[PDB]
Amino acid sequence: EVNMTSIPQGVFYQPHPEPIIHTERVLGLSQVLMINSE
Amino acid sequence: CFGVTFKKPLVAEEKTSLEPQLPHLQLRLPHLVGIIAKIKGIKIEVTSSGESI
Ligand SMILES: *[C@@H]1O[C@H](CO)[C@@H](O[C@@H]2O[C@H](CO)[C@@H](O)[C@H](O)[C@H]2NC(C)=O)[C@H](O)[C@H]1NC(C)=O
Ligand SMILES: *[C@@H]1O[C@H](CO)[C@@H](O)[C@H](O)[C@H]1NC(C)=O
Repeated sequence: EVNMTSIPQGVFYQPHPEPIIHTERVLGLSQVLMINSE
Repeated sequence: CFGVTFKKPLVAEEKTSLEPQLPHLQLRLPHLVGIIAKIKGIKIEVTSSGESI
């Protein structure tokens, strides 16, 4: 058997679960880790 | 200024130090050397029987 549903105006909607960020600006930084065993 | 808002630059810490947390087993056999030292000095005393008599 088959299952049916008629789309009214030919427009369908997809889930698309990933977020959308819309960034503002990008920054740059520097840092030192200093691994020590003592 | 105009429509855009300006924010101050952020200062950054120069260095970081890593000190990870370690599990504590809490074993009890270590630091028990005193008991071994006590075992070393048993010092059983036996006096000859018949030398006096
Ligand atoms: C290394 O030894 C020290 C000293 O025995 C341990 O520090 C003790 O840890 C216990 C459990 O947290 C505390 O109740 C004591 O007060 C601590 N004593 C001191 C002097 O700090 C330490 O836990 C040990 N390290 C490991 C990884 O077992
Ligand atoms: C398809 O339709 C039948 C009845 O026509 C129904 O029993 C079945 O559950 C439907 N399947 C779906 C909705 O996936």
